Amino acid sequence: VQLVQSGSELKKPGASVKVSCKASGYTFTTYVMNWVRQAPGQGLEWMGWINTNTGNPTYAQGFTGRFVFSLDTSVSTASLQISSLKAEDTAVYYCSCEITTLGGMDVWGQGTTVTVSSASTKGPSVFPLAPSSKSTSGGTAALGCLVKDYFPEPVTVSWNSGALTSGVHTFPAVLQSSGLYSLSSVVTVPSSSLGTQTYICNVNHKPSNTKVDKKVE
Amino acid sequence: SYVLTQPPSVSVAPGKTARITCGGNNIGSKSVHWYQQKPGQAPVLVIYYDSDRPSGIPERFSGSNSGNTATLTISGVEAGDEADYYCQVWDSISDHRVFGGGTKLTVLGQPKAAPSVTLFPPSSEELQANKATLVCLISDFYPGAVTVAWKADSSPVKAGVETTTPSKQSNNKYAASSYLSLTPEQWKSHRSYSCQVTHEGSTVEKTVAP
Amino acid sequence: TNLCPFGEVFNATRFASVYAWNRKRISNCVADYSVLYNSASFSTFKCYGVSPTKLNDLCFTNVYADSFVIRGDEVRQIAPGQTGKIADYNYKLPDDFTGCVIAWNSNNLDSKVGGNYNYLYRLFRKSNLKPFERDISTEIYQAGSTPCNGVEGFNCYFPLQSYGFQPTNGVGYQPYRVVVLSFELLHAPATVCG
Ligand SMILES: *[C@@H]1O[C@H](CO)[C@@H](O)[C@H](O)[C@H]1NC(C)=O
Repeated sequence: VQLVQSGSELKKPGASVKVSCKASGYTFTTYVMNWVRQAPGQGLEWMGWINTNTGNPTYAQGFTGRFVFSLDTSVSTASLQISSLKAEDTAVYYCSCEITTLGGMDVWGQGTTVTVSSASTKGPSVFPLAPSSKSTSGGTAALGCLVKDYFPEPVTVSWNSGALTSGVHTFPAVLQSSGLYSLSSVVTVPSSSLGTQTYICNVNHKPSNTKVDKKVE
Repeated sequence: SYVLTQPPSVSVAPGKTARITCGGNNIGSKSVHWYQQKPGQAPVLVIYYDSDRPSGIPERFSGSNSGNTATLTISGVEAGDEADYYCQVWDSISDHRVFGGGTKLTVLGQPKAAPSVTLFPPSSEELQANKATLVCLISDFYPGAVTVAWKADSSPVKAGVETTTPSKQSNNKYAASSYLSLTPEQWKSHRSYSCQVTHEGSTVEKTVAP
Repeated sequence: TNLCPFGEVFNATRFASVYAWNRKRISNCVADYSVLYNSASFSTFKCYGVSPTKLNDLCFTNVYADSFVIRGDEVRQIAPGQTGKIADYNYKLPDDFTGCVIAWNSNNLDSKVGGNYNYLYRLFRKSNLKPFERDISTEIYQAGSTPCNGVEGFNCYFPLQSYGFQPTNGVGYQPYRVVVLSFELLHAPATVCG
């Protein structure tokens, strides 16, 4: 038994999306198909089921009006279509089969992630996080770069073109209320080497093709 | 529709018995089922029919359901058992099935560590761009539950605060960053700003000034 | 002093396959068994080791309501000391069974005109089931000296077949919903009475 779902989707608000769920190993029409939704930072929330025999779909309260369970028995595939996407529709969607309410939800697809953001592709700003006496601790000094305002993921960061990996911490970004991302990247070095040794942070945002090398004084 | 009440987080020592409750209106009358979803993976069934174990689940997993709370009890808690746990019931007449809110099981298999806090004031370059971002980096702490509070002189402010969810580092400890987005006129109208990290009842405050 | 959820087992909209039978565990409730048997809605209501009318005045530590779907021909096999494909490879009652077997015709609910193949039984297995054994393994049955390796063909068959329930089937070839109530003992304290 196998359930394989479609890849990651990105849409603007008001768009439409259709997630498929090809099965293999058993008779598609023997077993009900089920859809479950998991938003960021929440729990599993049952959406409903479509009887793979009669086609009759059941929508729990909260998923009526904009969702469409459909089937394609020819390719042993169920589909989930969403109309007029909302920002709150952003979640990971799973197709799962109940054998019965026994082993209920006993086989699951790998999941299809759906993000609804009104954001457009954008490249980041890189602001220096300079060293001073507020970042000096004993003999170490902390400095870095602020990779502000960018969409979408990801962004690679390196120091001195790779010749500086000791003491480096690149943090996970934040999705800010604007829908753009923003991370920072830091390194600690001996404050003895602030004047002589030079520090440049490498910023690569491949979805927008921004390559920016920033010195920090 | 129906309602299911789980504890959001449960803390257990390595090897001991962890107990997660599943509340509901007379839930011992229905069949409860328990799932285990590791981060980034699909949910997996560990116990169906109140107590019955699927083939492949270790014997350590046993369930219970009576009265108004089901109870998932993990026997020999192992380091790999850290995951979210959901309880699901199927309604006989409604044919709806309902999930719970989830439970993040954390194994206390690492000594308590305090966070290392680094606070950067806004760059003069960002202030020329008519913006300002205070950057507070937290790190090297365990367990991964911290709470951040920003203050102007002695005035707490939640306007403009965006914080990561704690995420583990390469060393089994956690890391988090916090961004207070400000304007140049706010940043300069106060004597100082303070980022304040509270972890396990202890606090580390860093302060910067214009 | 809460009433038992027997309605949730008997009046459940979809039942299970017989090879993958359910065990709703009944605990901590009062059961009016006399409400169930005077229902007169069952073509089979045959207990063993206890009397149906004397059941109200009794207690047990745990009541197990097992429920599945079979044909009417096979209802005879949901009994102690029976042979046959259901009794041997799907659901076996012990020779010291001490509960009730209840059955009623379900051709109205559990049969589709084009054919409803949702329900299943186990047709091939190397040995009989132990009492109250549930076998959900879908492993290709090996009939020859040559192993299968998950590839059907000669001497290598899928262990499970499907009931063919049509409203025009013979009454014996029709679906019958079964509920099996297994009763335990005391020593340990009791939770289910009447
Ligand atoms: C099933 O439903 C009918 C209709 O309400 C009711 O008369 C009957 O008692 C129910 N069966 C059980 C076992 O509760």
